[PDB]
This record gives sequence, structure tokens and C-alpha cells, in this order.
Amino acid sequence: KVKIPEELKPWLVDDWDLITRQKQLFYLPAKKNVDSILEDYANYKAVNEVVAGIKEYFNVMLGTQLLYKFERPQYAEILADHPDAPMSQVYGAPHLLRLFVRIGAMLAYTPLDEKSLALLLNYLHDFLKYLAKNSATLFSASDYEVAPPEYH
Amino acid sequence: EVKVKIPEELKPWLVDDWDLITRQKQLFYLPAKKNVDSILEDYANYKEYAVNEVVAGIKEYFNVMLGTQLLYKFERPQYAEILADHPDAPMSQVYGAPHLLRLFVRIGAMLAYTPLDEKSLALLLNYLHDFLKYLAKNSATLFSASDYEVAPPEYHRK
Repeated sequence: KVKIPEELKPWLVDDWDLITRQKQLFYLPAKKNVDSILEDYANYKAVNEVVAGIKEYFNVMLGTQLLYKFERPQYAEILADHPDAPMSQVYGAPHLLRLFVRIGAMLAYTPLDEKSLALLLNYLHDFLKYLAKNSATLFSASDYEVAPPEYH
Repeated sequence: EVKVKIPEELKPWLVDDWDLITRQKQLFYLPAKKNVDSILEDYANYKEYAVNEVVAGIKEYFNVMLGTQLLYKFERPQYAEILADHPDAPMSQVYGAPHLLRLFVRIGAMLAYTPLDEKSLALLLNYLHDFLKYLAKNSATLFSASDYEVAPPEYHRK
């Protein structure tokens, strides 16, 4: 399985709290989108294959599996404008994190080639360890804003 | 994109499905009498470790791809409504065969990104084609225009 770093669990709750309880939304478009984040993990240092896979799944799974019910309308709006715009360019770090908790199953045929699964698993965990190390800069309530009384 | 060959038998239905929706403006009756979960189970009962991995995988991709990849524009409001009503139900529990089939014309792009080596990839594709053979074999039952109805007056204006 994909173990989430302990250091990142509290953020997972704060993320859920900001959206779900405080009725706030992550600032869209993102100032530090998924693309940017993946590009930095890459340069830091195949990785290319890893970064592409993460992006593709994110682009498919956001909108379908990574949004809380309170964020749907906000999502409908970004699409309302550009229905073909990439999601990995609009959203940021918190949503990228959500992917890893909703990917443990979305990594589906891999269990077949146990040797590859291990490898891939190794890279996902390392990337996760990367996010964990940089939590300070990546996950912050500063990137969230209260939703307009209209949004409701 | 990884090449997933669609059984010739099923190609005409693919056009009919597209027509029913985008031309005739009909909708697949949604609480599906025979859902993706049901179908996947029938296949499994029909036929292993690989079989169980393939079925579970198909379901995961369906639930992850429906909504953003498998719907024609005219079906989006129906989907949004389904989502508002049942936020806890996986799409494989709501949708049926026609949509399950659409998954196979789009799944190849996703496979393009996978750590499965050559042999393992080959094995996956052989099983995906085996599943398709199963749908084709049961086409008269699984794919029917009779499961579609003209969308209500209220629907078009959405």
C-alpha cells in the first residue's frame, strides 16, 4: 500500500477542515500548481515516467475523485470557462496530496508484476517523503480563502 | 496510447450509443437495472489471481474515468444530478454496460502510463480483450437502445 507520512496526516485533517467545516476554497488558479511541484521534484532528482504518471492520473481523477462536495461548484466554474484546460495546471499541493490517499487502489494492474509494484511504490513513497519534507512551503491555510456568500 | 482492440461486433453499437445520446437526445435510464458491478461479477463467475486483479482494476478505472472521460456533453447534467443525490455511491454502482464499454476505447491512454513490464502488459491486454470478448458474447443482453429514453423537456435547458 501507499503509506502516508505521519507528518502529513494533520494537514490532511486541516485540508478537510478548511473546505468542509470552514466553507473555504483553495485559491484557484493555483500559485504553485501540480505541474510546478512535479517539475521541482524532477529537477531535484525514470523520474520522467514517474512525474508523467502522477500528472495523468491527477488530471483524470481530479473532478472525479479528489474533490469534496463543497468544491464541486468551484470546479464547475474553472471548467465553465475552459473545459479542456489541464487540472494539473489549475490546482495545487493539497489536491496533489489527496491523490495519494485515493491512489492506493487506482494503481490497479500493477499487483500483477510484483517486481514493478515495488519499484513504483518506492518512487511514490519517496515523492511523498519529498512533500513531507517541504510541508512548510507546500501546505498552508494561506492558500485558502473563505467562500463568497454567493458561492453558497 | 496502448492499443485496446474493440471487437468488430461491438463497433456498430458504439455508433448507436453515440447517436442515441448526441443526436436523438436520449439518456441511458440511470439507476441501471444491470450495473457495472453486476456485470463484472458475472464475468468473474464465468472466468484466478489475474481474473480478480483484472476485474478490480476495471472497476477502479471505471470509477475514476466516468464523469471526466466517458460522458458525452449532453449527459453531463444527468451525471451532476446523480452525483448530488448519491455522493457515496461509486459510479460502477450507478452506470451500466454502454458506459462500461466506452471505458475500453479510452483506457489505453491511461495504460500508456504504467510500470508493468512487457510481459505483464501483454498479460493485462490479453485479459482486457478477454473481458471484451465476454461483452460481445452477451451483446444482445448488455447493449440495447431499449435502455435509453428521450430526456425530459426540463433536461435540454441545462
